[PDB]
Amino acid sequence: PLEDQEENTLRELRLFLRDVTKRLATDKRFNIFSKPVDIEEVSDYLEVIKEPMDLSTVITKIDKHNYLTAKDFLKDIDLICSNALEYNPDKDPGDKIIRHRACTLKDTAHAIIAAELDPEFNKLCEEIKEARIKR
Amino acid sequence: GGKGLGKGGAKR
Repeated sequence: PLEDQEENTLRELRLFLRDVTKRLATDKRFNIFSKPVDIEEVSDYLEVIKEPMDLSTVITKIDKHNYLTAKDFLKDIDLICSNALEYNPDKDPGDKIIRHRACTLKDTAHAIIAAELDPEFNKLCEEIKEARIKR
Repeated sequence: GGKGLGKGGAKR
């Protein structure tokens, strides 16, 4: 009963997170982040990057109910950006474009959340997370 | 940062 009301809120959160992710993934600038890095082409990617992340994996994690707060989701967005900056050199413009897109993907995600997510709803999500940890 | 070979060019 308590659990069922929690479950409605979390469903509303996932709908929102899916909507945000759809907007990021359909933006052409972020196409390179919409699928895992091809570790066969980018043969040194796993040597350098210990936790790969991308928007299709984020979508999977939403559907698996891994995110109980927007901040949990934003941590994975942040990881996408952090990975891109750790991996891509900063000398040629073709590399710089990827780093620029990574930082812009991060800023966009945070800006959409800050602009659109209801702060009271966010706090309720955080309470549901905390409740489940402690029950 | 920038530790990897890169996504472009001949060696990736």
